[PDB]
Amino acid sequence: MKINDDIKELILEYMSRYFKFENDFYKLPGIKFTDANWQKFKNGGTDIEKMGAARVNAMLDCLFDDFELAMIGKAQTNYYNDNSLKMNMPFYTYYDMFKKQQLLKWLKNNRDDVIGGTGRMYTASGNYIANAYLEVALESSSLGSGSYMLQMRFKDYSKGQEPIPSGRQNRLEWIENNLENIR
Amino acid sequence: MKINDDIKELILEYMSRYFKFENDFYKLPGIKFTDANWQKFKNGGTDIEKMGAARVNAMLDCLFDDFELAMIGKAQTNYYNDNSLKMNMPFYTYYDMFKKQQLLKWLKNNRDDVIGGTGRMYTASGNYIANAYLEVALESSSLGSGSYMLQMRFKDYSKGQEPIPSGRQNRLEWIENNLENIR
Amino acid sequence: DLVLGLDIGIGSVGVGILNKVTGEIIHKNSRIFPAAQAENNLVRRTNRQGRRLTRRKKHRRVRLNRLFEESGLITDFTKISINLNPYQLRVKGLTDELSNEELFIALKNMVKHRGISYLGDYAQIVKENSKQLETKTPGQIQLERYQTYGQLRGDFTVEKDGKKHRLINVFPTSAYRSEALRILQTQQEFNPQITDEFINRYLEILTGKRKYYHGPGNEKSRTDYGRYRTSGETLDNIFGILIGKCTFYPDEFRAAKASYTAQEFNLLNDLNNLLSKEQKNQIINYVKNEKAMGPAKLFKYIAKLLSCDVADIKGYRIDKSGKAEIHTFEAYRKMKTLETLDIEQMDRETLDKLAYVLTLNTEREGIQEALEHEFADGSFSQKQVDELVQFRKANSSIFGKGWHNFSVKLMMELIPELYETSEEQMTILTRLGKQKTTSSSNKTKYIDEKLLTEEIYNPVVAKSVRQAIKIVNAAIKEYGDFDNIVIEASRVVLNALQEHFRAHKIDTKVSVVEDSILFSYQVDSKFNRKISDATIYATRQAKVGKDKADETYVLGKIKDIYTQDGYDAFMKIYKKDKSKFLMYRHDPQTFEKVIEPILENPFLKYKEEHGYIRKYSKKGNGPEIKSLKYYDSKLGNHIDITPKDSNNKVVLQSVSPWRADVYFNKTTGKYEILGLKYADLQFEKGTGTYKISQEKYNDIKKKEGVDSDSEFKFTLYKNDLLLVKDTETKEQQLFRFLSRTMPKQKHYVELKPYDKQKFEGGEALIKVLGNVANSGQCKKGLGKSNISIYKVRTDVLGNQHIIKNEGDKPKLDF
DNA sequence: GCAGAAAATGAAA
DNA sequence: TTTCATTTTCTGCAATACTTTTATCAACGCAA
RNA sequence: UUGCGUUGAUAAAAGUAUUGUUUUUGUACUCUAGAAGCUACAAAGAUAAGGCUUCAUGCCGAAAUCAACACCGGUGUU
Repeated sequence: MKINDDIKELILEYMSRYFKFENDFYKLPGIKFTDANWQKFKNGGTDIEKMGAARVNAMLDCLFDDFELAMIGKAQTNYYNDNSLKMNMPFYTYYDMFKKQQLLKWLKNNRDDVIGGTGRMYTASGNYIANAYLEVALESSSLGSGSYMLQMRFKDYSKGQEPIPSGRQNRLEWIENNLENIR
Repeated sequence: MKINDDIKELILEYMSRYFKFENDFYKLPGIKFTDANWQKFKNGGTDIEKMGAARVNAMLDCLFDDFELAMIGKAQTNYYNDNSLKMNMPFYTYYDMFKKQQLLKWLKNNRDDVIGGTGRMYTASGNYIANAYLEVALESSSLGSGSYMLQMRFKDYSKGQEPIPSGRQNRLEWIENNLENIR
Repeated sequence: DLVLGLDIGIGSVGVGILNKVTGEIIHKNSRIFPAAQAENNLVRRTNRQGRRLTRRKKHRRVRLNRLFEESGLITDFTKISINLNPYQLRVKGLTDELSNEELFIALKNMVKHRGISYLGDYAQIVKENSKQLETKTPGQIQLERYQTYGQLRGDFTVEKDGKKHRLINVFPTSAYRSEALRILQTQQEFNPQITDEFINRYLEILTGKRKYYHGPGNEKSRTDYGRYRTSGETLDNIFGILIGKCTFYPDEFRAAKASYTAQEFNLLNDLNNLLSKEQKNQIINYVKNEKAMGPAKLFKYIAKLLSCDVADIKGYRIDKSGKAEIHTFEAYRKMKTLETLDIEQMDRETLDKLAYVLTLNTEREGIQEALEHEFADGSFSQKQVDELVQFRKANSSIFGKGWHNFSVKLMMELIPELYETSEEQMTILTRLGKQKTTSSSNKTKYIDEKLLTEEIYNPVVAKSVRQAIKIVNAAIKEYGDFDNIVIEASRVVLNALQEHFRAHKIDTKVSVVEDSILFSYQVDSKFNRKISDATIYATRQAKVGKDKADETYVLGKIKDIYTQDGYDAFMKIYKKDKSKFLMYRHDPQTFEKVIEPILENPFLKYKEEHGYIRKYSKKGNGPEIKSLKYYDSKLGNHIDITPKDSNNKVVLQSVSPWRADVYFNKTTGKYEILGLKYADLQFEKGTGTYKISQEKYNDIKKKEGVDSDSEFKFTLYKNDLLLVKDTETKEQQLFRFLSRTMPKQKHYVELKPYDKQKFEGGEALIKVLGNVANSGQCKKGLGKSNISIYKVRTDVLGNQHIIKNEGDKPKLDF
């Protein structure tokens, strides 16, 4: 992947997506902004091409999964060609369309291996956020110690007051109904 | 993945692996070193943590595929625990073991889709290097009218003067014979 | 030849060996463990049984949704409004027509609140609630309370002018059954889609509770707490398995007291306590064939048959200072009065099975199922089952007695022997060689603990005895065999140790009557304890005190102002800062209304004089005050359980720690410390294993200030011993770990002493470490320079073993 | 009994 | 002299009303 | 030591009821049909973080077990 202003818009969009308050994401151990520099970064003052490699890569690594980083690379390759997409919509909407259709291919081909779960995210205060996202994975691509090689995250935007059920059957039934609610 | 001195060691090792002369590497459109700064970089003067994000990511993106970048992140996670590994072996050897056992799992589990081919790498003069590596991919996980999502590269260290044969049966037999020759 | 002196206490043992020749003190220590008591198991069982109630309520509304979809009444459960009145709808459906949605709302509200079903001051108010139920439903009662007193739920004391009477919201569930039946019957008169199977299925959802002897589970669920088992066996009654064993055959079940053989055995063992064989047979036939007798007619009959006056009669039982007593049959005679089934001619063993089935089960369903599943090729009649359940419910003081300590096998071996010989049961048992009453388990060198812990007095004495048995095993491992063992229920462990040394032919006399005092503790390493406190808090964003930006504060609430404790709380918050109340920042007119009885007079006196303190309005119609919120403090360490459509953060607080991982790096030369809590682990998402994943562990390693080029030294649990050493003055001290405290401050550790349970504050540690705090808690910073840290593993006797590196990677999979 | 911010203290800037 | 960085201290924490079974200890008597 | 009667103390396990805390929504109270979200009341959701398969009188999660490491119920080491 290569780094430009679209990565800044994508980072800000997913930061607003997963975190309730802004101060959590910008004081994490590895990003470590101040308040004035964060206000300069959000307003387009500082350019994300000549920042530190470690800080930008930590910002990218906290928000995305590693298969999702491979999908960022492939998305950018497919998106900087075929300039009707560059005429039409911004990069994060195209990134969501790409990973959603990857999930549709996963659900179509091999429906026996798709497992899911709740996702807990650590903030900058020492605390975690229980039920921060919905994680989906393939059981057959399973490294030892509970890590998985192929994995994606989603954020559900449903309006009713009822959570996602546990169990394999019930959760995989829930994902197929509310496909256009998960983002 | 996160960026430290081990990534510098990995970049120097794979650059010595794929290119015949060193000058081709740095003068590429996106890295763009001079001679004195390259000599400063190779001797460990400049640290790859506070360099530009675009230059470091272009150096990593030219050498690796995106699935290989995800595998760097997963191998870093498994490697910074278990302190026999950190002391005993430099990073890139453990990364080679990681990608080889991923290849063994690919050949064992799903033997029907592993296809291959030769790999051409562009230098800084406008020319490419024909038959620079051997690329292997999974046929079922290929983006439509696009390059394969799951993909790896290898460089054979065999001593005979005979290239890798064409056809899909014979190449897949060839990979299974010269497993301890590819690195 | 040595002597082991072992002191057993409530929460500690302490031992020492002596030489018996010279007389020197060779070895002494003390083992400390928590005293095992059952206020933790009470909390565990209470929470286990309450989670099932919340589970079953949620499953009731799930089943009602499946019923309304499976019969085609409504289709999408998204458009249903939550702001209709259910009680008005229950009365309106009691008399007029409802549509599908209002019917679903009323029946859902009834299933959420069904009644009690077992039928001091509480029983009086429930009887008063049932008093208004002969012409009214619960719906009319609750609607009358809602329209009159403006308040329905809870229990409240609305003041009537004549007297103050406390109302409550519990009704019997038969009233709910009648209300739902009338509602569904009038709707059946209007709606054709309501069928009668729908009515019966709803009434089984509404009034369906499991029996107390059925337990949890299903035919396919296979739990190990109720009927259906994991061994593939279905038990008719769960308590049946719990019956004890015979006293001489440990594989046969104990016999029921209301059988034929037990009553014969008891009458014959009482008659031989006082006769020929024919006289005993005649007495048995007399008490077996005549009706309405007691002890007096029987003693007159023994006096008449023996031709002797009732005196010089040797031994009979007596209850108290008055009359005597003797075994009659008394259940065979009360079973003889059964009209439907004939009982004079059945068998011996069918009487035993019938007494077993009547002794175990009290409900009619358990009696019915046991009669169908224990009398194969018995082919009973239905009227026999109804008379049997009526007879069981009739006199339950006679069938609900218990279980006679022998079994029917031993009582069939012993009953034809005490016809001829005039001796008792014990002498026949010693004659017959039936003396086998053992719990044998074989080792070859040491003592078994499950052997000795076969008798349950208390958990604390069992805990102390098995700790002492481990002490003795390791002590005679280390110092050879012994000669004398002096220890401190007591005759039980005494008899067990004498039997152990006498079986293994070791002649040893066991009897029940400084600086180098080593200690050894019990390391606590269980990993699923209670994760946090149980009150759910709510947070707001504000600026309180010397603050310049908006920050997240945790709210606190005064539940009742009128009570004395509410006045103490209000006075402390009033004297600290008045602007910490939320009413002071949203409505100051009501707050000067609050300052007025403070200044003139406290709230209890105003409540006696005028009633509840009202909210200020332009008229006298505003609401009243009973509680007040305030800003407690800032937000620190928490678990964020904020709901999906909230807007303020909702948290759980005061989360408890589990273990620490000590690291060291060769760049700056100082030690680094992780902290894991009980809430950091997780049931994993694919298989359900309880472990901590590796990416989350690297997140905690990033957060707790540990560089990734650091070698892993060891792991520390609670009460695990620890050695801290200085590196320029070379003074050392060893401590007990407790926790990793104050998660804002890096590398802070709370330590407990090695010589006592509490520091009590003030004394001096190593010069680098500092002085223990004045209040009593020692929490120091170990992530300094010029220090060294080792682990101390001590065996059960208390010998130190100092370790520097105990593995290659932290243990995260169990 | 103990988690852990609040209030107090100390060493730069 | 404001301000960030380490050491002490002192305040606060979930309840109540029914129903039932099995087992083990005691102590108070009849017997060997 | 074994058995039978009374009555105390304890332990293990099971079935239910009404609250309490908190979130959204509605009606009232306040300020100018809007706002503010205090103070009452009533619905609906959650109630240790979470997880499973068998699709339901569904199930599990706050107790106990304890010095580690190496070699055929024993034996050896830092």
